[PDB]
Amino acid sequence: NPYARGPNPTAASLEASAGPFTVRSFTVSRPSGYGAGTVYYPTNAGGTVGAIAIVPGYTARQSSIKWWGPRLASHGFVVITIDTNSTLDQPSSRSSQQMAALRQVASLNGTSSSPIYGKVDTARMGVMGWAMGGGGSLISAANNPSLKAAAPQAPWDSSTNFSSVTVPTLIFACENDSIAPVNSSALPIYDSMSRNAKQFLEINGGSHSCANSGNSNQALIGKKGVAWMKRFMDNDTRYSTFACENPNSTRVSDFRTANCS
Repeated sequence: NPYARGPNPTAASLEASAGPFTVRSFTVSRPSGYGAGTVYYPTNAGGTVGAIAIVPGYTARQSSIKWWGPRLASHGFVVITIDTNSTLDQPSSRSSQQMAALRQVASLNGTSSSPIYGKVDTARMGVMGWAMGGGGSLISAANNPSLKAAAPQAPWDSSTNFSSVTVPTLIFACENDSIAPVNSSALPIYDSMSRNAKQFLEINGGSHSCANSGNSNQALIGKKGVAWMKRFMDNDTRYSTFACENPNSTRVSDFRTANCS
């Protein structure tokens, strides 16, 4: 597998705060099409790596989803976390901005003067995000089927029919979400997808911010996010077991998966 990076994983290595690669980061000087961004990247990765763009929810900023930057980058990805043009941007706008962030990562990859010149395989991209940013990630996936993976958290959109999504999609849900309730939001969205590899992981007792920075379930959430991205973005079947497993955990109140391998 030409995309495989790093050593064979274990549950403990995936549950730790960081993976095997050193992470460097920089703030984007001139954001193109979004408000602000921070790029996280691995050093001495052993090859080009995929890129992931992460967008927050309504009223929120990078801080809400920042943990994923070093968490994912340390396992071999270039990650861009963004602030939107406005904190009041809706899901469609968030999707457009998420794609603009991936675009800028691609721009930086091809620009001789950037720190990440030649570090990215621009044909391998992923999308993540929280709440309206989760809805945005799903819209991105629906409109851009070449994306290799999606892993939104506590997603919301005004529509729940995401049957057009063919991208491998993992949905993190928060059991006690009162903003985007699981039964009216995450679950119907999940249930609408009939054409892809998909997964649904619901966090026991979780509020709407249960997958955000500083959360108490980073061991599990981070393991699953990294495993999903590794399996689908890198086609790395060393991660199939972790990507597909139904975790035996009291931290999980519901688990669903389909077409996973």
